[PDB]
Amino acid sequence: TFPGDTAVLVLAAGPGTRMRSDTPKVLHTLAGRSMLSHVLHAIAKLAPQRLIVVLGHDHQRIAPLVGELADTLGRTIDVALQDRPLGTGHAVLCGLSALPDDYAGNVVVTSGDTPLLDADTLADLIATHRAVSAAVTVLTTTLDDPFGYGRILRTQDHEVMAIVEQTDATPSQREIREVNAGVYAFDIAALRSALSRLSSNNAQQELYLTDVIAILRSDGQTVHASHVDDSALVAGVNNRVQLAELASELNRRVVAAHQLAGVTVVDPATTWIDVDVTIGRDTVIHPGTQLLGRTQIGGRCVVGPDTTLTDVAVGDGASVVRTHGSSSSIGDGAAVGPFTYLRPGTALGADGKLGAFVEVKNSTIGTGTKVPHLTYVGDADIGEYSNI
Amino acid sequence: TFPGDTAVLVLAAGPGTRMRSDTPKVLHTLAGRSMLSHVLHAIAKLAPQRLIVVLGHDHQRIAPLVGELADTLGRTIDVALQDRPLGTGHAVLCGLSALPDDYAGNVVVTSGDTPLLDADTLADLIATHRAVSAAVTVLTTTLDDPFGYGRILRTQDHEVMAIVEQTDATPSQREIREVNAGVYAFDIAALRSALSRLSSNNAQQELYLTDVIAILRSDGQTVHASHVDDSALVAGVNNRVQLAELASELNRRVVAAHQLAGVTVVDPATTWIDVDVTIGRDTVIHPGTQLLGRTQIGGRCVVGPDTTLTDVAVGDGASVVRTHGSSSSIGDGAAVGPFTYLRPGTALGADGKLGAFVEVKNSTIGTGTKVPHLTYVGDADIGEYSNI
Amino acid sequence: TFPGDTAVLVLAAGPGTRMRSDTPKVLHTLAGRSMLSHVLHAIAKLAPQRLIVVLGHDHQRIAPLVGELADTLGRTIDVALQDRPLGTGHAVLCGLSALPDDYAGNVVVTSGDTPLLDADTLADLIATHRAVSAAVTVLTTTLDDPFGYGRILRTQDHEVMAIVEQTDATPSQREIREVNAGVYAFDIAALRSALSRLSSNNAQQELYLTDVIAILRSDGQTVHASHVDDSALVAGVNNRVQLAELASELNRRVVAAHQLAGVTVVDPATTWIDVDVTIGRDTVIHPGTQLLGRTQIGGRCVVGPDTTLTDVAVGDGASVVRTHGSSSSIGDGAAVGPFTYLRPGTALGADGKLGAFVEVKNSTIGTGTKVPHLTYVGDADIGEYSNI
Ligand SMILES: CC(=O)N[C@H]1[C@@H](OP(=O)(O)O)O[C@H](CO)[C@@H](O)[C@@H]1O
Ligand SMILES: CC(=O)N[C@H]1[C@@H](OP(=O)(O)O)O[C@H](CO)[C@@H](O)[C@@H]1O
Ligand SMILES: CC(=O)N[C@H]1[C@@H](OP(=O)(O)O)O[C@H](CO)[C@@H](O)[C@@H]1O
Repeated sequence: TFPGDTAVLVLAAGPGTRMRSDTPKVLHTLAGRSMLSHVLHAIAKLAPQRLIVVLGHDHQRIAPLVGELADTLGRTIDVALQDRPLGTGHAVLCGLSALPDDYAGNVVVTSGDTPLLDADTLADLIATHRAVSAAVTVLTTTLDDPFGYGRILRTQDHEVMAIVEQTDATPSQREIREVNAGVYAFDIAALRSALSRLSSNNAQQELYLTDVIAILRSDGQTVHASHVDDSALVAGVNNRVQLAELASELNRRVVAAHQLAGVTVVDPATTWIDVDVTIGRDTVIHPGTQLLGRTQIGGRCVVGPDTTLTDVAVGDGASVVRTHGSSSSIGDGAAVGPFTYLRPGTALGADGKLGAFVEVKNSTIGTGTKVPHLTYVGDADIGEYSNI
Repeated sequence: TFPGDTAVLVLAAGPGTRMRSDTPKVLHTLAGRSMLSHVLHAIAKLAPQRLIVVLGHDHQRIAPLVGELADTLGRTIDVALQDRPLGTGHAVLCGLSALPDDYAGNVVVTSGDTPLLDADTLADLIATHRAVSAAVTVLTTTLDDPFGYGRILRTQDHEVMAIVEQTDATPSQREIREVNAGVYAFDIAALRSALSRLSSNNAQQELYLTDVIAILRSDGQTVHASHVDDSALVAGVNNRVQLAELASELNRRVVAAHQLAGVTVVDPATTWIDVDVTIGRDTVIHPGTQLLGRTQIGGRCVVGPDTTLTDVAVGDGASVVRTHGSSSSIGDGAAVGPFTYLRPGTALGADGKLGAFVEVKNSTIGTGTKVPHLTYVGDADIGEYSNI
Repeated sequence: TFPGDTAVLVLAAGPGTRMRSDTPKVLHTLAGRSMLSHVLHAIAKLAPQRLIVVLGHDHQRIAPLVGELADTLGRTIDVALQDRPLGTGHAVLCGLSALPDDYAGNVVVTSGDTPLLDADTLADLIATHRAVSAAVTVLTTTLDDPFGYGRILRTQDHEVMAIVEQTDATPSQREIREVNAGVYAFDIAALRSALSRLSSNNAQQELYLTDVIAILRSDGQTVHASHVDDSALVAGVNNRVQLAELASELNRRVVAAHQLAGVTVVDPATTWIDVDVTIGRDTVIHPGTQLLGRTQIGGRCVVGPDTTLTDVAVGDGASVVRTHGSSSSIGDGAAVGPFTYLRPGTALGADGKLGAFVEVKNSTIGTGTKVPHLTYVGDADIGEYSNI
């Protein structure tokens, strides 16, 4: 977590055009959270002294949610509005408009569309920054395909010189594969000063935040880039292709953590587990399964195949097979499926049975009660050990 | 599209033994089209002056379909029959039997089993061929595993010498990884001449089309090979293993195009979209979904998970979840699924509901009509805003 | 298969802690067999003169099954019990306690958690061992990630010196990527002698079997390591992450063999086929399908999508779509699904139909009998060509 007097700016003002969506980019959803929700969670964990989200384009619709999140995380989150889209640098300049004019602390600039960004990466950033006592630290990474991203230019001694954006690069600089991750740490005084000197001269007619690296190099200040090996943690999201690739890479990591904690997952590539889901030891998840939202599964269960559960509580030793359910509970040792539909409000007691072609809506089903097949049970209370 | 006086021969005469199937190889199906259908579509788009499909082995069963396709593409397609399987070169010689004896135009020889072959690749071929004013241009590619394919031999100056087939290669030439793609462009006069000189001497006792590259090299004519980086576009299909790998690579590209045009696809690896399918902006497709045939999905929909739709029209803002349907329409704002079965003839109006364990056959269901669960509706007309 | 007087020790005494499971590691299940079942099958095929499984930790629960397997494979399998977990070397020393004190034959030491280990790999091992007339042969492999495994140390002439375990390695030796596979072949006399000299001095305070390679090198005896290119065949299983990766790699190979023998499998990554399953020519398996246990599918069938069948017999030309069934038979030309549930005891004759939302339990359904939708048929006999 964070030394000491630290302020983090989350930049979320972009137009998000390439998503091709009426829903603002950062609100696009991923393993149970919006990209923005992930990024604010990761950041809050470190507990900066300040947390500033720069909203732009769609602030109207994003703002409410930041405050919604601000409460959840029991912490204050500031919102700065960038008026004109006059570039990422201007965005930072807007961010700063929300700290006192003489905040002495370090500044960490990150983005709203890097949902994989984690605690360690961020920490390491400050550790390096303070250690090498840098005026700026920028996180980089090496990609197989560097299109869209800005390129890190280095002389022979591996020393940083400047960052040149996709649009502005020569065709030879496009062959460069080391990219700007868009996560920074700044000496605050050394930042303000550098932003004052940015020109919109070339070539998206804009004020580039990247331009700062070359300015400060010329200033005579110490300019460190820190290479992040695991690109995933630092990858951005501009289109729905990247959104899916990252949804995939995060899922893989969520499943792995469950596997390493005692859950058999027969097919990780087709088992989808949202971030809040809990699962007990020696549970088996068969292929084609989504466990979404607040779903908790106990130990020694069998879930799947083809099972989707949103906000479902599942006891120990239950079996939930080919079921589509939500906002329900399933008791210890209960048997549900195949081809069962649990609508919200279904509470099925321990060792209850819900068989094939059974739909339950808003019903309490007592301990040991069987509903064997082809039945709708809606808005009803059923006693224990009965038979429907 | 095609300069100018151009004739393309599609070779589809092979025995297709390794498919191990009673259905001829090129008729094997892939994202809604037979390999042959893909290849004739790609080719027709460029509009050669002539289009000749060389049929052999199974011509009896393939021919009808070429003429079926010939109509669809509003264009004439010629069929040459190769009698004996006396080699790929003989096949070309058969192809030519369908042009006038003095056709002056260039000849493009491609194959029936390269379903990924696209417009640009083909164009580039002629552009290179005419530019370097070649007697022959052959397309190559580099593979991780070059088994089965023929090897490109090059001296130190990267200059082509000959092509040596899987069977005939030394074991050291098998270490070579650059392969013959089996797509060519020829100077017509320089082709005829070279084929006359082919011998069946070694080692599948046959007349190899590949043999031409070495002959023309000796002739003193200009022999260019053009390396294709994206192997996929140029990969062939000899067994069902390759068929699936290519079905996969094409799917990935179909999904990506949808993603980049505003469709959220949660899991591309398990979402299958045939080539004709249309999908509207901000639709979400959940995992385990096949959209097959002429299926069109509007905007702001939710399809999936576990949904298969063949030739289904789906309005804007409909939800189609765990449904198996075909030859049906689903109205704007309609709710179908989970566990719903739409047989051909189902027409469900705007804001209609078809609930769990409901099967509809050949029925009109009017606007706002609910069928909540566990019901068969067959051969019926139901009024608007009614309740079943 | 095996020369001549050969004895194989299968080591299965580990604590298996990293599985994090109440079920002993080697009993963890994989494509229809426990890891131990796979390994004993592969080994029995070669027909060693002796077969010794060293049980430790959980012998109580594993032993019965070895004898269960011993019968199936019509062959005797010996069980040696290792008392204290005093290391892998001690385990071997325990293994030997079950051969006569003067068994002259070669000894092959393999592990219980390498379920992919095949016939050829094993053969090649002895072929090399006898050919180079080695005192020990160890199988190695190169990994992208060598964590957990023991490292092969080689001087400049590629000659083996010693094997250093994960725990005991310097941080520079951890950069080494060539790993000990834990499959060996020994000259028996040269083994006994070397084990006598093992010390528990460093650093898991234990008797390492690996230590033998360095001892025998010093002895002056001939020490060969044989690199296995296909790591999969030789990969071990310590956690559920590896279990799934291997379940995946084996599946891929099972599907490929079916594809190459005439079965169309649209999506191999999401089609799961246990090892005993048979499938006929020109069958098509659609995505999301599991064929488990003793399931046999005839030719020209259609299975899937979303179909799970455990121990189901399926005739020629049947269609089994969106079905969840087990211990049942489905006749030639029969139509089952979508959303059909076959419980054990279901026998559906040729050209029978079981339609949507139909569950069958323990019933005989005669030739040409239809059960069109939304029906339970339990414990019943139905005549031919009838209608339910
Ligand atoms: C001018 C600027 O700040 N460009 C950054 C920024 O790109 P945008 O395309 O403006 O989002 O973030 C990228 C990381 O996702 C990084 O590659 C790039 O250099
Ligand atoms: C004699 C001949 O023309 N061989 C060609 C041809 O192989 P066949 O195995 O005959 O289909 O097409 C291949 C491309 O799929 C290419 O590798 C090869 O060189
Ligand atoms: C002391 C010893 O025998 N270690 C072996 C053995 O490891 P364990 O972690 O003890 O299972 O098997 C491994 C192969 O899975 C191999 O890498 C290693 O060198």
